[PDB]
Order: sequence, then C-alpha cells, then structure tokens
Amino acid sequence: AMPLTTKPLSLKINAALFDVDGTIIISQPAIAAFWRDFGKDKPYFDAEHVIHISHGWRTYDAIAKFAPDFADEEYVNKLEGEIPEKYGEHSIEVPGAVKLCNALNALPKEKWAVATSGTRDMAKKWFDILKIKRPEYFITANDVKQGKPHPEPYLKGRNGLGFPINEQDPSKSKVVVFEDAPAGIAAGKAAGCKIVGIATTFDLDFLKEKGCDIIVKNHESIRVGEYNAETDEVELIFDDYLYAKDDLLKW
Ligand SMILES: [Ca+2]
Ligand SMILES: [Cl-]
Ligand SMILES: [Hg+2]
Ligand SMILES: [Hg+2]
Ligand SMILES: [Hg+2]
Ligand SMILES: [Hg+2]
Repeated sequence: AMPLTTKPLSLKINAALFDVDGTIIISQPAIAAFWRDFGKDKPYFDAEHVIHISHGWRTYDAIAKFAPDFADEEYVNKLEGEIPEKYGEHSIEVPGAVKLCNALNALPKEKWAVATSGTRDMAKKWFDILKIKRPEYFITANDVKQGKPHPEPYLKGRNGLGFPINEQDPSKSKVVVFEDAPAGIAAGKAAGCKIVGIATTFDLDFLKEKGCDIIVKNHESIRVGEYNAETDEVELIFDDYLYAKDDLLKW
C-alpha cells in the first residue's frame, strides 16, 4: 500500500554493506570517460550503450559482453587502476558519504563492509580522493567469482561479518545494503538484504520501480546510533527519505 511517512524512522540492524560508485562517490563521469576512451578504436563498441547499461557491473564483465577479445583480468586491472588519476580527480562525494563513513568507523569494524564491482586499485583511490579511511572489510571485483547482479559480493560480505541469511527467522540476521544501481539492488535482494536506494545515478521515479525498500536523495538523510554488544546491533536512523515501502521495518 502507501509508503511510510513518519520521520525519523529507526531500524536495529546487525550489519551494513555499501556499494561504492554512485553510493559513496560520484565516479560515473570518470567511468564514462574511460568507456569512451576504451571504445575509440573499436567500431563495434557502443560506449554510450555500455555506459548506461553497466552501472554496478565489473568492468571485466562489461568487456566480456561487449568486447570479449579484451576480457583479461590483468589487462582490466591495469585499465581500471588508471581511471582515478586520468579521469576522476574531480569526483565528488555523494553528500553525507564522508560523514556516514566516519560514523561507521566509530563502530566495531565488523559492523560494516564495502562490496564494489570496482577493482581494488580503482576503489582504494576513490576513498583517497574523498579523504575517507579505506574500509577494513573491502570486497572488490576480483574477490568474487560472480559479480553483481549475482548476490555473491553481498553474500560474501554478510557471511564475513558473521550474519549469514537466516531463512527461518530473518529478523535474527539483519543486513542492509546501500546501492544506486539496478544490478546492485538485485544482487542485494538476492542476498536477503534490506535495500536503501540512493537517488544519485537514477531518480526517484525510476527507483520506485526497483526492489529497494527505502529511497533517499543522499546520505544526509542517514545517521547511525550506538553499538549494542548484547544484541550485536546498531541503530540505523533515517532522518528523511523520498519513499519507504510499507513493510520497510519488517524482516
Ligand atoms: Ca554502484
Ligand atoms: Cl522504496
Ligand atoms: Hg547512466
Ligand atoms: Hg560512507
Ligand atoms: Hg543480506
Ligand atoms: Hg524502490
């Protein structure tokens, strides 16, 4: 039925998993610049198409589909590692991201993780460019066999934090995913997570058609409370949001 409306809304969670591109950093211009360059000597490669269909995909997987002659892990690592310096020094934080990452750093490190389709050499530089501490639990492109939209990166994250899915009682193992992209939202949902959609890459109208449970403009809508050692939980607070599903608070 109709969305929730009351603010703030408070949710006890066991862990939080964060996407990087579009969620922590607006790296999309840098990534688009890379794809245009990649395509410049490939007549069969429609960079425009690839840029807009591959949000949240591993670069290796986009290349495997659209230019498979170049689907070589070391080569892709080399290409991606160059992106931050060449095209991404002007990349900005999703508003509130720096603050939220700092607030997460104050919690036990086992309460959160990053799971990105970016390679490690690219993603680590994004944190440096925003002056955010590199995350301790940090899942990247080559840490998984299957990338988003398959759940593997998010399964690996929740399992690594000590909260595998509890199918019988999902309220005993409560994990939220923060994501901007359809691929990531599908992956998060398939990993049994509650989903916070960030309306950066896409707008509210678009994300209302996707499996996110709550949609926010950015992270200025979001705070974290105090760790509770007894329940191994932390309080997630939404000071504001654009849309929240009627069952958001239920697992
Ligand atoms: Ca993303
Ligand atoms: Cl929603
Ligand atoms: Hg796009
Ligand atoms: Hg953050
Ligand atoms: Hg999950
Ligand atoms: Hg949604």
